[PDB]
Amino acid sequence: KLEGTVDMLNFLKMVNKLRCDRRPIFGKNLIDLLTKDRRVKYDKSSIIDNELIKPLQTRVLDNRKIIDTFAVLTPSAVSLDMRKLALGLNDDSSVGENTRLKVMQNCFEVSNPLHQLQTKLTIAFPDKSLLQYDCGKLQKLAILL
Amino acid sequence: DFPNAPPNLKDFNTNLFGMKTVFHSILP
Amino acid sequence: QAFRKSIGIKIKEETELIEGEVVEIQIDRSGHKQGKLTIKTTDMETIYELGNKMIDGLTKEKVLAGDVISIDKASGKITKLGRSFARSRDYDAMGADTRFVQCPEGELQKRKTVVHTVSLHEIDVINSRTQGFLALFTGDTGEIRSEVRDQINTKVAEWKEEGKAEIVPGVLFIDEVHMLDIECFSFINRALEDEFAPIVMMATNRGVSKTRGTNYKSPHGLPLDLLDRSIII
Amino acid sequence: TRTAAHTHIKGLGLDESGVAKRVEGGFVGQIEAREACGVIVDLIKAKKMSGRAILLAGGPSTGKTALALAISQELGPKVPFCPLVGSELYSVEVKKTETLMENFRRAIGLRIKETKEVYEGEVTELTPEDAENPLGGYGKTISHVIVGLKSAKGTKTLRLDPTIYESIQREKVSIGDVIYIEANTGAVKRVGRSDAYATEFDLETEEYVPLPKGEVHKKKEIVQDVTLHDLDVANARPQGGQDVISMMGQLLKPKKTEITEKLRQEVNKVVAKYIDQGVAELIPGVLFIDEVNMLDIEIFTYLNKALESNIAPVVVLASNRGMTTVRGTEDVISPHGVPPDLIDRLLIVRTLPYDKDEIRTIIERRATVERLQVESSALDLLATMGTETSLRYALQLLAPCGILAQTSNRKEIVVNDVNEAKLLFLDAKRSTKI
Amino acid sequence: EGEVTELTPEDAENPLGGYGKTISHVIVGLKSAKGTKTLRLDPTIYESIQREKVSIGDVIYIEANTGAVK
Ligand SMILES: Nc1ncnc2c1ncn2[C@@H]1O[C@H](COP(=O)(O)OP(=O)(O)O)[C@@H](O)[C@H]1O
Ligand SMILES: [Mg+2]
Repeated sequence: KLEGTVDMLNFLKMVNKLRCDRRPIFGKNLIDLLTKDRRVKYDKSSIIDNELIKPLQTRVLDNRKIIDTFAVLTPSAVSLDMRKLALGLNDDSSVGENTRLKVMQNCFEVSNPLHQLQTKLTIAFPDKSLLQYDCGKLQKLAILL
Repeated sequence: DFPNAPPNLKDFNTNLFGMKTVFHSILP
Repeated sequence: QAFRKSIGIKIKEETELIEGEVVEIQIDRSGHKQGKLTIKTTDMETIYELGNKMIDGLTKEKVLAGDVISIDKASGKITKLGRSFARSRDYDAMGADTRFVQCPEGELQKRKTVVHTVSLHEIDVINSRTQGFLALFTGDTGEIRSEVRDQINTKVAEWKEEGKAEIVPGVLFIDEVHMLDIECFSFINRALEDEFAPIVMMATNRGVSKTRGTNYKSPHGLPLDLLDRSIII
Repeated sequence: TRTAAHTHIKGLGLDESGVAKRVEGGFVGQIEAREACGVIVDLIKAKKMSGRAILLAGGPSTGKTALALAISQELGPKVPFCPLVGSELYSVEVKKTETLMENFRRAIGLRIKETKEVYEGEVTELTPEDAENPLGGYGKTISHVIVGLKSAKGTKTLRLDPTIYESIQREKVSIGDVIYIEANTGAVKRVGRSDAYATEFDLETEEYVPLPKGEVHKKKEIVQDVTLHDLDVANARPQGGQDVISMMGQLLKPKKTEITEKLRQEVNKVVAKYIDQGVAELIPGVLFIDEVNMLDIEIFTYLNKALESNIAPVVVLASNRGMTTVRGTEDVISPHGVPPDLIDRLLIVRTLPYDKDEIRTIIERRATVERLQVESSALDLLATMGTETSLRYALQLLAPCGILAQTSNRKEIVVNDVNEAKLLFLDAKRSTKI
Repeated sequence: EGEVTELTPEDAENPLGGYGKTISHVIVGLKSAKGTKTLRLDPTIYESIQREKVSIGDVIYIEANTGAVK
């Protein structure tokens, strides 16, 4: 028993030494120091830049009408299993079960603003204008009225 | 409150603005 | 990128830390919670009172007794350095996170400043994207925006004016300069003249040969404008 | 402590309603070029024209680049100056035209002057004042929330729009915090615990900031300078966060992209709107493209089109070449490196060579810049060599002469050190001889 | 490495000892061709066991070098 515990203590010593030898090339403190935004605060931040600068997300959000109006085409052919097979999230993939479930949960919780484009390009659902347009006679009636 | 009743005064001011041990540890 | 690699920036960072082995933690919670904490070193012991945010950080780090931890009094961040040797016997197999370290010596609160040597190219890569420090090894950094480089020059000047950063210029050695093109030389003509340009040494073996990218022969394969600003050994 | 090739160029050195002094601002001679640069600088400051091109044409070392630097300094750092080399246009990620357009729009600048009224204080009183309900209902109503603020040599108590309650809730201000509150916006931010309560607890993660100085009500005018290229990059880039767009942006390295004309027109439109609102001012700026010979014929043709753009800066070009074929052409031998089509749209200015006295004056001023002392005979020998091989050759040989003099524990340069440097370092001509 | 025979997670001797679940060491029994051994494991190793979805009778494999459970 004493010989076994001596060997165990030696192995633990070596493992601890190897674990404490880990060092970074650049510390995260160094990363922050070289990345810190000088002394700029919100006290002197320009408010006008919130309207002058509009990211891609707010541009997608604000232009809803054009996206709704002009997204017309739909894919000619699709295969549903490729959606999950491409990412390796299928039940018989090489990705681990726990990691796969974690990725699925993160995807479920994440928010995407481009959903409207997806749903418009998925099914070419006609809108309430077609009842004006589907019947030429209704068109003539509209103009005459 | 819905039956046109005022709320508690301290609760009113708190909503306008917005002892025992639980964990002890020592090395043996 | 090669030119900026030849200039180094020696930047000083001042760090204030408290490190020691936590002896006892007692937390009382109803209202907000209050508690007292004791941290000892090899030659000191002190009882501290903990605020709500400090207690929240302690809980979110899941610190226990006998652990050596470091707290930055500026931000309150809590880092678990490791465990004491006395707790090593308690298990047969150890997790990756566990570490055995000795108890720090001296005063509980210490001030330390550290000097860092970082090249200008490294600073630009770090400050360009959100994960540039990986590109510092991968090399897939891309063409950094010029406005970024100007801002970095301004920042380095600001640090030097405040006296917290020092410039250590170096030597750029180009082997077989005749393998460059005429466009590269034309860029070098102006680029040699920047205030942050390093000292460039150039070694060539070809004599009167034809410059790459041109249709004429040259005394050493380099345009006369560049030789004008070059002394030949 | 550094000594770059142009540190002596402090300006063009002109006088009001006059001409260039013989020696001033580090320049010596080249009076005509300095006067032309001065009138060009005045035109740029006028800020009423677009697409004006000047070409600094002259032999090597003739002060072309020094003249561009002089123009930049005369306009000052407040005017956005965008130096660029003609070789820089040839990217690998995008076409040359994209790079040229990005630089063109980078040279134009915008200045925003905004004044804001702000109260900023540690928090003391916080008491809502009850008022009668217009709708009755026996409920408890408030018509203002009251806040008291303390500042060095200042304190006031404010009655605020009840809507502040929601801001105070979101910010979760507590008594004894230092807070920022905007006089017209109703917005609040907290930034601090006052240093006065840093002693109440031995440990606390939050940062305690010093209490604000001055009267609590402070009016500040903030001036910021931006460029159109910066605005386009900011608008063409995702915001950056936890959304999936930012995730795929993190995955794929951000390369340069051809910013579409729609985005540029949108940026121009919003800039025009905010300028009409009266908050912003436009600064054209100067784009200097050194070694204009390096540009290809396609780049020249896009310059031909881009100079006609309704919004463009003043482009300064330099060329040290004579009659050479324009790049991208096979048999077009044209003056300088500029193709004839672009020559029709630009203005040429000459830069004369230098005389012996001019070389001597330049050498002595440069030595003054390098914090060196030189004897008269050594100065004469240095000027003779500069007229013998090259001016820049002598200006570079200056420094090793200083080092050699320092090795002899001497604070002055002597002819022996000059000859020692001459023997050590060969010139271009002597190396060509070998 | 071996076949799991027992898995009896233990909590701290005092509820105030830890946070939340307050799960202490876990005891695992492994069987091999040459005998059996009862091991005392860190709660991190227990978390690895939970991640790998190990039940009684499953052959497992623990690396003391890193704390990785297969
Ligand atoms: N008129 C002048 N006054 C002062 N220094 C000059 C002048 N002309 C040239 N120089 C010197 O020579 C260099 C400028 O050369 P440059 O303008 O680049 O000519 P080129 O473009 O023909 O090479 C600078 O380093 C400067 O020290
Ligand atoms: Mg030049």
